[PDB]
Amino acid sequence: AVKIRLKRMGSKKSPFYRIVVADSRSPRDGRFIETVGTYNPLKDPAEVVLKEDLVLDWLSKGAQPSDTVRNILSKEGVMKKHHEAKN
Amino acid sequence: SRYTGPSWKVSRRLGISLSGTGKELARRPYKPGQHGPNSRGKVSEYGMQLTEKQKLRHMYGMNERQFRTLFIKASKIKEGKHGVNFMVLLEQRLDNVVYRLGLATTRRQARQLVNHGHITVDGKRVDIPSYHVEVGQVIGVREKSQNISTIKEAVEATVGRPAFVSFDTEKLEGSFTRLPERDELYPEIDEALVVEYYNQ
Amino acid sequence: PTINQLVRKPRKSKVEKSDSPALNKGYNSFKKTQTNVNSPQKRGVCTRVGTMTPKKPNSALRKYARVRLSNLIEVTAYIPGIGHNLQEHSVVLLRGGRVKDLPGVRYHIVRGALDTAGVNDRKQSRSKYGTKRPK
Amino acid sequence: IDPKHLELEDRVVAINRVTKVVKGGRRLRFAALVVVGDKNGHVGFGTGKAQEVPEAIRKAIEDAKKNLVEVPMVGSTIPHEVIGVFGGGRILMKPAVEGSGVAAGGPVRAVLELAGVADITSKSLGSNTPINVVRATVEGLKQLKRAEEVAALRGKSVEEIIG
Amino acid sequence: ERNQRKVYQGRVVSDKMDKTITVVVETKKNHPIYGKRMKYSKKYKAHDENNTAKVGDIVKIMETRPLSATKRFRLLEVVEE
Amino acid sequence: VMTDPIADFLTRIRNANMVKHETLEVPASKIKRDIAEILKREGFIRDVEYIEDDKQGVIRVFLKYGKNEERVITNLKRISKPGLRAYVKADEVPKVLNGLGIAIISTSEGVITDKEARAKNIGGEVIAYVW
RNA sequence: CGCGGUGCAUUAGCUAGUUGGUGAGGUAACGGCUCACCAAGGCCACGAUGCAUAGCCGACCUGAGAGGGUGAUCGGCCACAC
RNA sequence: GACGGUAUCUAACCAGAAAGCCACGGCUAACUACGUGCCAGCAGCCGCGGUAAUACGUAGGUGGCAAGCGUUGUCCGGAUUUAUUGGGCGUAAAGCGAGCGCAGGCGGUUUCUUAAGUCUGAUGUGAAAGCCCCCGGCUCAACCGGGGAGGGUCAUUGGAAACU
RNA sequence: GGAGGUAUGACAA
Ligand SMILES: [K+]
Ligand SMILES: [K+]
Ligand SMILES: [Mg+2]
Ligand SMILES: [Mg+2]
Ligand SMILES: [Mg+2]
Ligand SMILES: [Mg+2]
Ligand SMILES: [Mg+2]
Ligand SMILES: [Mg+2]
Repeated sequence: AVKIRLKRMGSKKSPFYRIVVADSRSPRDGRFIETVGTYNPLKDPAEVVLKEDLVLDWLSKGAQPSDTVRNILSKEGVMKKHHEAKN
Repeated sequence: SRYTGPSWKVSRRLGISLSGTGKELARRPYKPGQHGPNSRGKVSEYGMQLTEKQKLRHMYGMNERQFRTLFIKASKIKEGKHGVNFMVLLEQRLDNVVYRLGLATTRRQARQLVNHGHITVDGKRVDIPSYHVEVGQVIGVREKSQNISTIKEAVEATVGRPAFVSFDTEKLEGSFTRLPERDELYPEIDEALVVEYYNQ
Repeated sequence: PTINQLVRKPRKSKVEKSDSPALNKGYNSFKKTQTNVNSPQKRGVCTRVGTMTPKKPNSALRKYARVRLSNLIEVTAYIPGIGHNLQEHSVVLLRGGRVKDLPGVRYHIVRGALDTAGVNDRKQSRSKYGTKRPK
Repeated sequence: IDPKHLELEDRVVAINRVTKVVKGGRRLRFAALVVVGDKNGHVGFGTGKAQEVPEAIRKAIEDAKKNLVEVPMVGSTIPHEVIGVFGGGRILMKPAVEGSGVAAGGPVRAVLELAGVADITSKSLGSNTPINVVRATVEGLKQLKRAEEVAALRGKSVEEIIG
Repeated sequence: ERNQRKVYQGRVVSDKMDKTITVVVETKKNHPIYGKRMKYSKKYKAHDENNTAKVGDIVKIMETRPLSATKRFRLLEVVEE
Repeated sequence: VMTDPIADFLTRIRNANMVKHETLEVPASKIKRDIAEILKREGFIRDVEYIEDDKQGVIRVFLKYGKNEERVITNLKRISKPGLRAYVKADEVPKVLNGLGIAIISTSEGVITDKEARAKNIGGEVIAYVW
């Protein structure tokens, strides 16, 4: 399935993540179509960067995020906008 | 690696007072060894180049690869003169900052203070004598370590400091106030010879 | 040359080659072929140990060993230093390098590796010739 | 063309111990090549011979003073690229950027440091004979030109030429 | 409006075949190292609907699906006998 | 034969310049006329004149010397030999001697200098440098 | 499908479902992909065929650049699973 | 929360437990003594050694690097030593013994035409990572991350046509 | 004045 998930980067014991649009068939780090932001919890809070337009376009086109990405997009208000646009 | 060996031996090979004292040249201004005082023969341009390079890394207690990388990072600059920028980047090392501020008598003493952690930058401990320093920062002795008698002796035995620095004794904090300058550095060195050396 | 000539036949470089072809080859017992492998060192079995007379400006007894390699190429090497524990059938390790005295010796023997004993009472240039420190 | 009223300082390229042969063996002499200049444009070279190093040096200096030439400069650089040939010694010299320093390892480095060219890119293509490489060097520096001279020849203005 | 599939102009060299021909293009690439403007006589097979084209005649051909194993191109014109 | 009359023209100029002759005559063509006019109006030549004769228009040149002795031209060189022809882009336009010489180029606009080409942002065939 | 990237001519000829066509079958689909039938065409000195070698690429090392050499780690395409 | 009671921070203590490798005739920075006596041995090249060895071996001393150093093997460069950039053929290597000519390579002046080559505008793509520039976080650095730049004898369309 | 033709010798140093 087409999905919106996050891939691992940075050194060991100091992680970092890029939100990415990946099929479930591809690897954790491998094929992707588009990057729409990035993430790390290494701050005292979590810290986030996002590309609302493209991520909402993929969600419309049929994407299916993971749980933690759903949490992030909730905090950033994208899931709510997608819901509204479907209403 | 760090050099635990004699100071005067190096200084009197090179034919220069590194400490600016003189007694690393006084009474014996000739290269070490039992072929020291006798008639040295001619010497080559490669020898002169190597000697100039060794002057600097023996001042700053540095390693060849650190020296080379710092040379390359100076080469990456276009806004000035090459070897002068090299010397400035040497000056921006806590080993030399501690010395120029009069907070220690020797660069070895200074490196030991830095690494043992008696010094701060903007209020944060640093055990890294190679730590680069930008113009505007604030070096500061550790407020617990201000009680050691060695540093107080070294600070109250201070001759007039350089022009490119600011410093207070009660606060034991100082900083650079300039790039700093070239001519205010040791003019005994010919940086062009280092340039030709590492142009190879 | 004209450019037409340089297109009809291009510049074909001066072919190069090694000072140690024996090290640049291998052997698999299954297919039994020279496998081309760039190996710095090799193992061998001394098939003879002897002395040779060097070229004219020099005069000496240069100690050599003819050796049977892992790759079944038989090779003449030099026994550097002063003294050796070597005999026929003595396992030995070989490195590259000419011996400018005799022509037919493109190789050297390594000390402190295998059955080759370390040199005895060599204190300077000691890694070379392979003998542990005097404490 | 006059060494008078100039602070010419010298530098020795090489001393080639050179022999003549006689019934009584070998007559060994020293031949020296010296390059002298003022680091303003004016530079020359000289060949000396003698049974003594300093005597041949003196003779070569005194012959170099009598054979000077002036090189143009542009911010411690030459104006344009040039190829100098003199019988087996090809040297190409390019105008380099400022701060890049000299690119040579003697004798060309000596010639150009004495002439006052602080920043240049050079290369010895052919032989390595110091005499002929130095001669090809001065031949190239003679091939070189001045914008004012070329513009006064052509009639066009300086800006009208460089564009 | 939709895309446009590739087209070439060339010359005929053989018409001994039914419903088909061979066509030659004659570009000129520059030799990659030495830079000389070389010839390059690429050629193709074209589907003729009616065996119209004649040998040594200029022609245009557009690509299409494989009509045979060799064929990939479709006749369009006949220009200079 | 004359497989390269442009280079023959350039070399005839060079030869006369080396012997320090004063004038030249050449079986001309329009590209030679263009080059001669460029040299006329760029300062490497004093004067140039035409002659119309039935086989082919002759063109005669009157060379230039700063004195009786000094030369204005030093040497020329064709690059499109033509065995290897030199076409170049507006960025790859050469700069003969950092602007103390001139490269002669033919472009869509016509036969022009590196000045005009590198200004207009065009390129074309290079046919001659002039030191 | 265009174009491109390795050595040998002490390898000059190669192919016969091979080349094309009329039908039929067949595949997710085009077409000799396959069968019959008709014709003898088709490829090549711009290097076919054969022999050897090799996974290709982004990239890596070097170099003034042109270029050379490599294709380990990471990613992409391919191929394989005694 | 496997890592993990690890990172990290605090305090007590000991200079105390923590430096070697290669080279030193020239190319190449670095010199003497003793033994040995074309033997032992050294050697990247030139070459040292035959009773006074700065070249062997040891000792002292010095120099270059430094938790590494040296050596082999491989690649590049220097090597313009396969020269497109960027070489040559009288004597050094090399002009076939000489000619007739298929193919190809090249080709006089010039009008008109085209536009294959060439030049050129715009659009797209050239994934990410990496090189490079500006930023920022790891006690700095390596490293890590963000942003940008560039990269195609690349492709479509649209013009010129001086030159081939 | 100049051009074309008309028996052995050790090795190294
Ligand atoms: K493979
Ligand atoms: K020794
Ligand atoms: Mg190079
Ligand atoms: Mg020396
Ligand atoms: Mg030794
Ligand atoms: Mg002795
Ligand atoms: Mg010959
Ligand atoms: Mg990329």
